[PDB]
Amino acid sequence: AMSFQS
Amino acid sequence: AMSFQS
Amino acid sequence: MGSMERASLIQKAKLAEQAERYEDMAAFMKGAVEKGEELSCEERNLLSVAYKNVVGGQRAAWRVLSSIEQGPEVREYREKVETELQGVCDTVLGLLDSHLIKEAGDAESRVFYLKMKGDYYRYLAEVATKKRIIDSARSAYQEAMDISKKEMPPTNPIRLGLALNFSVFHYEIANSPEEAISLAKTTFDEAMADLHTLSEDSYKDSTLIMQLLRDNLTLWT
Amino acid sequence: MGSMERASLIQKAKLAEQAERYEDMAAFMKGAVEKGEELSCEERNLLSVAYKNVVGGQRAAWRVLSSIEQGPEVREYREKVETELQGVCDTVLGLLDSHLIKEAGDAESRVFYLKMKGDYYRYLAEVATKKRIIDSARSAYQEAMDISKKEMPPTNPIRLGLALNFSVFHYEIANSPEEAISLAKTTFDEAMADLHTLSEDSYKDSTLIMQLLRDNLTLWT
Repeated sequence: AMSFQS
Repeated sequence: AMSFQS
Repeated sequence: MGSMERASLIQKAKLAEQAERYEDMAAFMKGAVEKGEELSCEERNLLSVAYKNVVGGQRAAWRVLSSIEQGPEVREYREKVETELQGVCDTVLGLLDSHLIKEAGDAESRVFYLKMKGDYYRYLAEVATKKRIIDSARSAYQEAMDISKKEMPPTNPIRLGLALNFSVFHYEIANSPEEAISLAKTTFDEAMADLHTLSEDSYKDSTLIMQLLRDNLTLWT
Repeated sequence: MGSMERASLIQKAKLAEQAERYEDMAAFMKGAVEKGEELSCEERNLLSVAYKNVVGGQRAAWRVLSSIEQGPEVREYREKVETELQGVCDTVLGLLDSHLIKEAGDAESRVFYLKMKGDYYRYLAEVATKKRIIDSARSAYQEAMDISKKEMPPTNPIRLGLALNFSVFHYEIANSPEEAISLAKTTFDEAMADLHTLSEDSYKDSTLIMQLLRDNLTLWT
């Protein structure tokens, strides 16, 4: 799962 | 130029 | 970083970013925040990028080690990495609490910092062995979600990145995959419906983040 | 690293390698070397890998910064990076000189360390602004070349990696592209002619390195 790739 | 990729 | 000009810290944080020197970038950004002035949008992004990369390498190392863990060396070294990560999360949390969040009045800064607070508590939660930490993550995300929903369009990149991370928190940390999925889907659907209001550049920015929601949903459903 | 068992330092260096934690890997390997015992083949490789990665990130950062360089911040920050790199090179050189090289009696260990000495002086040379440093690189490589040629088959991986780096030194540092090219070509040709003596696994190991000589030659001719 990808989190925000700020 | 590539050096030794140890 | 006490002796360096704020503007110099910011300039050097950007150079460190170009040089992929993220520990330096983070040290410079911590120096900048500790000048006691609010951060601009761009500075907040620098701060986030710097620590995301530092903690990102620690998280990746910790998971390699944790997995190997499944004599005392493997545990010792995982603890060492884990301790360092936690110290990074504590110093981000420290910066938020002293005093970025309390001086963040605009929805832009406040949601950004609250999201970040939830993130760094979520990183703490990933290695915790813990309910209080998870609750601190949830609470920070929830407060950020409430402001963002009241104060930002559904396509705002930070609103989207907040909802994406909160959905990850739900799935990965809170053991609530249904909540994760409902959130990501609702977030994507409301953003979809607001895209028509955007310029091409904002459209590109939002849809880039919506695709992560969509990729997660594809992973989760 | 004084309080940790040698074997524990080695075990943790391998874990740090898996975790891509190369600064830790290097600190652990420095601890190991500083136990005062000779390093095995595998330990020498760990040492090399650890510092190659540390210094590799510093070199890459330094070049990004140097290029930007072409107020004082860019120069300051390039100096900062440069200073840190030089400190890494000095501590590798320190380890070689205290006391890895002097206790290295076999051709295997001695060429490995002398090559490494030439390498870290070459890294120092890349940022020097310098003839003594270049000469220290040349001299260390030359001594390593003389032993390797006397004591190792032309396909030995370290003999090959030594000649490859010495050729890079010639091209990039000594301003002697002809010497670089002659060396790489002669090295490749003599290795080519010795491949028939090898097992499939040694053949794979050597030809993998010969291809770097060939790629350099293609870049240089």
